[PDB]
Amino acid sequence: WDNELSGIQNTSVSLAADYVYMRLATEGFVFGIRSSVRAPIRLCDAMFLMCDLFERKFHDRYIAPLKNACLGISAKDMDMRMFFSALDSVFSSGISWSRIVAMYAFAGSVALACARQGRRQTVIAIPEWIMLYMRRAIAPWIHANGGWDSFIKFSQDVLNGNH
Ligand SMILES: [Cl-]
Ligand SMILES: [Cl-]
Ligand SMILES: [Cl-]
Repeated sequence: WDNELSGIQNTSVSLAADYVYMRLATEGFVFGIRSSVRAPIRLCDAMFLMCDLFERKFHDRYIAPLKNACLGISAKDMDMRMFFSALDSVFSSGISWSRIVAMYAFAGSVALACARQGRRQTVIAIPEWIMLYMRRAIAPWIHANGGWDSFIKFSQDVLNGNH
């Protein structure tokens, strides 16, 4: 059954795969998992560029809280439970497009840390971590706040206003 929530979920995990492998490539880890861009191109562009902007210009507001939640966990021990707990530590106070960008950016950070430790099977699972995490609260929030199209408009506004 194709319904709007399952559609949002399919888009979220396609996007998570694109973003994780793109982020890895920016540091020279070229996994070659994908044959093509999996999410819609405009959305893939939007998430990659928003994550980059947040890493460069909004790191301590959006990304540091997730990293700090994981302080003292080695890359060898990073797992989906850690990932969920860190995300919970922010989303417990609310959901926003900026916090969703932070979740994807942080998944990239975790992927990079695992790739540097050679934990290949963990890296390739991180897109599923995002998909599974979003089922309980993020996915219905996205549905109620305009779908991924609303993220595109948000991203266009933010990216057009930063230079
Ligand atoms: Cl529907
Ligand atoms: Cl790839
Ligand atoms: Cl809200």
